[PDB]
Amino acid sequence: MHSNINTLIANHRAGHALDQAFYTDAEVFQTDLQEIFYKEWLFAIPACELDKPGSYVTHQVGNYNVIIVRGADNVIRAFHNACRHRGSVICKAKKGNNPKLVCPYHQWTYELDGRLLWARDMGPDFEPSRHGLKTVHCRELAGLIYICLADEAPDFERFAEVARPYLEVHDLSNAKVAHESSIVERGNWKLVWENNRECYHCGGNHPALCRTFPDDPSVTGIEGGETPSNLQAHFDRCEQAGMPSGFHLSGDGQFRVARMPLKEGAESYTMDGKTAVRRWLGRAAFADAGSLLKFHYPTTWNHFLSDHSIVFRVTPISPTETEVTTKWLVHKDAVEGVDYDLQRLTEVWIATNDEDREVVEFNQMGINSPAYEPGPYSPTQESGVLQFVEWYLSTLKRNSGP
Amino acid sequence: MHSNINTLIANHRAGHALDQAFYTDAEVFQTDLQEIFYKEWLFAIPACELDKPGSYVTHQVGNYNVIIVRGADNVIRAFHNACRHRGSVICKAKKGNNPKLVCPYHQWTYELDGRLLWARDMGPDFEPSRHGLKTVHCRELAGLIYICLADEAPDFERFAEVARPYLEVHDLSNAKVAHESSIVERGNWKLVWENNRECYHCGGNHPALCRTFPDDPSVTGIEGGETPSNLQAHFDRCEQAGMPSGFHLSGDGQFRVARMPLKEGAESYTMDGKTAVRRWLGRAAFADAGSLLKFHYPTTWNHFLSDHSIVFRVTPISPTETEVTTKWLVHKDAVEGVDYDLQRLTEVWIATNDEDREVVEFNQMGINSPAYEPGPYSPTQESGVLQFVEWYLSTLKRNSGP
Amino acid sequence: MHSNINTLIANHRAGHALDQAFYTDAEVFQTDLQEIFYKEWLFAIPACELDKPGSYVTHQVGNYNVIIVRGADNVIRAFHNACRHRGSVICKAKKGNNPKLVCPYHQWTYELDGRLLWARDMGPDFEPSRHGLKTVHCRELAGLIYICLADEAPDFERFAEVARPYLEVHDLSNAKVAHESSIVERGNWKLVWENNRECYHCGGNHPALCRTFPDDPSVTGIEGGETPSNLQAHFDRCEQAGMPSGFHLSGDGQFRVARMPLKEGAESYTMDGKTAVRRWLGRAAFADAGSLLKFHYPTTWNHFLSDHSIVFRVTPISPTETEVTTKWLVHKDAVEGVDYDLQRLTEVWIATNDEDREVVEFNQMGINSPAYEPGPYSPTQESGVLQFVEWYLSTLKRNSGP
Ligand code: FES
Ligand code: FES
Ligand code: FES
Ligand SMILES: [Cl-]
Ligand SMILES: [Cl-]
Ligand SMILES: [Cl-]
Ligand code: NI
Ligand code: NI
Ligand code: NI
Ligand code: NI
Ligand code: NI
Ligand code: NI
Repeated sequence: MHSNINTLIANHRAGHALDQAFYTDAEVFQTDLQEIFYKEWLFAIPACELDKPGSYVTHQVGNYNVIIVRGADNVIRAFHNACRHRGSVICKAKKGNNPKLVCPYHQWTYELDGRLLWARDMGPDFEPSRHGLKTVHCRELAGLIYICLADEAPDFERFAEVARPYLEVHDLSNAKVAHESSIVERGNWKLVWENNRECYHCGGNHPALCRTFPDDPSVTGIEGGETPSNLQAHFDRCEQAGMPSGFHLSGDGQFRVARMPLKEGAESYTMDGKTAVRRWLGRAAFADAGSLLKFHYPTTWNHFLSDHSIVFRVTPISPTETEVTTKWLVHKDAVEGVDYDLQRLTEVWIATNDEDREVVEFNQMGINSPAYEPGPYSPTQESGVLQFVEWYLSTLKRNSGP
Repeated sequence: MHSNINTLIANHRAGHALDQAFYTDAEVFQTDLQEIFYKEWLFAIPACELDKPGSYVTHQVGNYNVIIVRGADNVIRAFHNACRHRGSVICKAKKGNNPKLVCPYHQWTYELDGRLLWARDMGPDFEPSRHGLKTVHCRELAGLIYICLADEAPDFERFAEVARPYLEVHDLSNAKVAHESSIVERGNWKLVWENNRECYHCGGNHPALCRTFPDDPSVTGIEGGETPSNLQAHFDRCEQAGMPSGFHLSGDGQFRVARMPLKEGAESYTMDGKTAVRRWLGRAAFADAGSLLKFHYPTTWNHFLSDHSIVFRVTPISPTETEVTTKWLVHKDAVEGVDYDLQRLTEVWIATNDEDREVVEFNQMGINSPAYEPGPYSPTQESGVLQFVEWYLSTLKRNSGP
Repeated sequence: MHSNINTLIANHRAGHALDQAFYTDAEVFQTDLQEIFYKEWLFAIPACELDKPGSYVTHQVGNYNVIIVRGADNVIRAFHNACRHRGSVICKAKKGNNPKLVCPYHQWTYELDGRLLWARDMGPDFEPSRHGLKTVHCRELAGLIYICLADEAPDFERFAEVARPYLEVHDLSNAKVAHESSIVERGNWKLVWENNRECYHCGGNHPALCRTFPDDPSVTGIEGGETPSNLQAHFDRCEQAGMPSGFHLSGDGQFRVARMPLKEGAESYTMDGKTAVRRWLGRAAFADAGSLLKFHYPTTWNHFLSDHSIVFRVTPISPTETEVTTKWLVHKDAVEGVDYDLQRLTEVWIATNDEDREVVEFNQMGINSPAYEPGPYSPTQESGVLQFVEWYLSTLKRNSGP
């Protein structure tokens, strides 16, 4: 199926959803890994997860597995989780703390910067300098760790310069992960995004979220117009109080920040609309700060509120499988059972994620039929989906080309 | 493996079973879907399952999923279970009742004839007339629903004209499904058929069925001879009493009807040989009416008795997986616990199906070996298998050709 | 991936581990089956498992399944487990006893030499002489059964002549299987071997085994040197007492025998180092006889002790899956609960196998990464791994070539 990616891209019907092969074909999926996930910057973890020198996590991206580890100098570095002897995984656990990286097979021992310090009985010609752990590009942006698997990484600095002032409001280096949830959705990674970038399905599918989150297309979507005055008043209210808020969509479509108002009265994504956490994460001047929306394709969407923040990570597994990992961030000194209640903090987005998963899964299932033919996106209700698809096709064409 | 279907077909050894690739190869399986299951008429359901206007079922055939739904005008129609917006499955459940077909993703709402009645905020250029549900051919034959996935369906009327008078004896529009059983057999769909079209394995494998069902090859098989006089006397007894019974095999081999006698004394497929249901389904003049045998390749075999009927449906899943769905039909006013007992009604064919599944599964497992070489079919004991294989190869060659 | 096996082999970096494709690629795995497992001699079972005329086992090798059966004349024969009618498996069970081989589908009945004795109603032209069970080459070597799936088997006699005198010490025709364990390791079959042919990982991974088994590289490995004097003294002690012991590695690298000393004091692979069984299997002159090490690629490694013996069998399942079957052999008259205790006899190698499985599985997982690059084998600690890889590449090149 599809001949080649060039022909598939050239056949796309403007304003419509993607040809079936984009969502089902095994070769297109490998192209998506090679041209997108193995070339672009990827959101990995909040930095607060690496709490001490020697702290690490491991992270699977396609066929890669990456160790992300905080050094004795407190700098976070990334490496391929693959011993230079016979290839074994070095860190078997998803998280831990170790003063060295020690391969469990034959004990080759690496410094937390990747250098091989000891390898037993390798004989007179062995060169430890040629057998250090292979490196992965790693950046820290206002308390969030990004990685890149390519030999040569694209620019990070345009993104960082735009996003840093919005993100600094939330003091994320002093957060902790109050809760993590990882779900596997039986849909193509692109269907997860298309679903995330519209609220056309909200009225019919999200009771708990719709108590606080407007299904206004100017909030979620990408509109060409002058800013609606309710949005602008919120931007000005927040900026007068020292919280960067104005809408910014990058020129190439990869990322967007905007601090959008919630529904009348609402402070946070909770059943009652009130803040979940009594000790707030960051410097929000008032409880009804709305939500700082941030996306950065292909891996992350996020909501940063007055009291807590929620960071999301998308990792493709197969043409019809995608992991979504959600983390709720609260102030590091906020105590469960005193300053917040775990169920109250998490229930809205746990329910919302499952609802999104359901619609994505039945969308994929219908797309599997040879009868599927892509229809048109709603110009007003799915402007964000059109924008995502344009980012994807344009990026695929550029990264594939010369 | 096999180069192409033309070469595989051209290499078939007359009178022998099929080359391994026919039963194992992934490309041959896709050819079977494309040339047979996606082109021919397929038995779906008894009409009695759609009990009211708005009633529907869904049905998977290969990668297709079909909604079969009874309209407000009582006409049963079929559609692809795929929304014209972004492709979602519309009906998630295997069965239900709805006055409209409403997509659960963004609520596009279709009439029970497939027309798009409402789609929210699709903008000034949207044409609802171009976004109706895609249709599937659908026919009702004496209370049985058949479908066809091809753009242009083959003739149905020769089949219907032959079969209708035999089928009308059983008054199937006034039946109900007393019981349904669906099993996945770990064999190629062709092995399920080859097994169904012989009773060479009966003596060794079916104790409960052999109490009532003769393993005479003139009953199950396809013999060139003049009709054995015990069979002819039954045909005449039944026809004198107004029940069409005489043997008919279609010219192209696709279908066969004949009302065959059961063993001495037996009325029905029960452990004691007596009718299972006190209130009979249809107009049988006497209890020992034998069984109306009907096959129609590639999807259905059936047994219609004096008291009840059993209809079977074969749907391929993978090269080594096949679903067999069995439904026991009784008169709609027959009450479980009064007019019949569920265990008594169903036990013989539940056991027989499991026995068939076992032999099919160990046949497939042996065929998987590179040592497998097709042997000869018994000319007398497997005349029906030879006939099935000839239908399959001839149909594959015709549908593939110009 | 890899273009073809010739190019992959030609690109191997001397002294290093194999390119990723050798351990992951589906086509290379099929080449390994076709060129190695379907051409060479394979260890199947100890003969003592077939205790009586009519006794059989079945054995899966890739897509083949083999019946190994003891005849009424006490000769063990092998056949393809595939009926000559429609291909069914004949023997569904892993083991049993039958005076004839009777197909369960339609009862074709074969003699224990494979000849078709009866097939019902096959008509006047049927030739039973042309429908006997297809044969598999089968040899018995001092109580151990080997098979070969090729039309023409390679020489067995050089192997047999070398190994017989070492093996006869252990009187294996008078053993019984005290215990069997089969585990599926989530690694390529070559990783199982590479792991087996070194003790570089021993210090870090095998507490129970290291109580008795030296991690000396001259014991496990393949060294060019003059024999270390502790090894030679053991060879001479054992040979003076009539037990063949001296090191022999075949010219082509396929097999090796040597009776190696265990650690100070140790008699057997037990937690306390003492013999597990009071009634010894074979003629060992003293309890501290060391272990007769035997490998024969691609299927078997073994340890034969004074008191009991352990025989191991490697069967590939998929590119990343390998079955390891371990059998503990004791004297046929040794009684569990009197002459030995099952836990004491088996615990060391059950634990050791699981430990090996763990390291093999995490080695495979790391190798799956596109970042994997083969490193160098330890010249002194992994001489046996270098030797195995050389046997594999040389055999693959010879069997593939003209
Ligand atoms: S594979 Fe890591 S030390 Fe050997
Ligand atoms: S996919 Fe059906 S309404 Fe959107
Ligand atoms: S398949 Fe063995 S007797 Fe028919
Ligand atoms: Cl969102
Ligand atoms: Cl039948
Ligand atoms: Cl060993
Ligand atoms: Ni949603
Ligand atoms: Ni259109
Ligand atoms: Ni049967
Ligand atoms: Ni023949
Ligand atoms: Ni080991
Ligand atoms: Ni090197």
